[PDB]
Amino acid sequence: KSKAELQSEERKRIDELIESGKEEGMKIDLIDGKGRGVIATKQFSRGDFVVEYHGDLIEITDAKKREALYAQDPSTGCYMYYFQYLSKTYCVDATRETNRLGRLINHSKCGNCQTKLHDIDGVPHLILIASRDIAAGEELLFDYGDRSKASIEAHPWLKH
Amino acid sequence: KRHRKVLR
Ligand SMILES: Nc1ncnc2c1ncn2[C@@H]1O[C@H](CSCC[C@H](N)C(=O)O)[C@@H](O)[C@H]1O
Repeated sequence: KSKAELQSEERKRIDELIESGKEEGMKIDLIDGKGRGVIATKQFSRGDFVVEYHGDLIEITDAKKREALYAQDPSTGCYMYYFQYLSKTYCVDATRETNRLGRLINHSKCGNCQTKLHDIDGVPHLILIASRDIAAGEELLFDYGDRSKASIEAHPWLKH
Repeated sequence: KRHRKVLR
């Protein structure tokens, strides 16, 4: 196959997983020191779709509004995932408890998943792709990407 | 007291 053909096939596969919201090959566990985490129940291969980071897709005005509210309730955790798309700031706000798994994945700078922006007809999605083969039984991890001094002072596990 | 997630 050509590069265009393989890319076209990958896009179709990914669009369809985003539609179904199918989250196979994963389960929730408790991981010492982290809270809940998500562990693989099957081997994933490098390059595979793992899960969408699924939540409320919002723009900056609402994101800033919600941040100001969440900061007032300390039982609210940190589930807002910011990105740029078409010169604008977007956020997948996964603060609300749902059954979706992406929002439960913990942080490592040396993890096994990589977040990508995947556009379907001008709607952006954040998806996690396996950055290496992932063993059955191992925790899914990705780099949260907040390196700010203010964050790491308060959340030193961000440093690694 | 809150951190974010940011795409890089
Ligand atoms: N490497 C890590 N070490 C310690 N805590 C972590 C971590 N990665 C994520 N966390 C925790 O997970 C939060 C992000 S939400 C991820 C799911 C969460 N563990 C839960 O039980 O709901 C962080 O703010 C922090 O509390």
